[PDB]
Amino acid sequence: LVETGAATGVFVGDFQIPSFWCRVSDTTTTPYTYAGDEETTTGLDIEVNYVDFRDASGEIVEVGDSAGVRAN
Amino acid sequence: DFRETGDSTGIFQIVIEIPESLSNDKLERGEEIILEYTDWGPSGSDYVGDEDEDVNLTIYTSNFGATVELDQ
Repeated sequence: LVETGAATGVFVGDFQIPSFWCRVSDTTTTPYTYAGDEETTTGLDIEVNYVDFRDASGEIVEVGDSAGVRAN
Repeated sequence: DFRETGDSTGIFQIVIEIPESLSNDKLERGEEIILEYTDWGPSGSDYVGDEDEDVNLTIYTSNFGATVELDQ
């Protein structure tokens, strides 16, 4: 994440969606235990989650957005 | 967790996703969903922890005709 300007307060970050990704078998252990086979990301929904330490009232509120990886 | 709507409101809200599977088994269509919580402080309680009245809510899952058709 990089800020747009010196005092803009808006952070912009980007990446390219891969064709193949490795699914995490379980998130209950560290380091994560990954599945043994990869799967194509098409059709799956890509969701982000920005952890907000201080909401408008000044506390932790979990906000994110949703999108889908289209295929033709 | 439960989060209060406003500093002087008293109403708590939270966004919950309906699970497709609770623990090693799926959740079925038309299943009876009961959301019960214990107040520990009901109107008939002289103080906290005196009366253990419980309150529940009924939630329905979506039911629609799973019709199957063929071209010919």
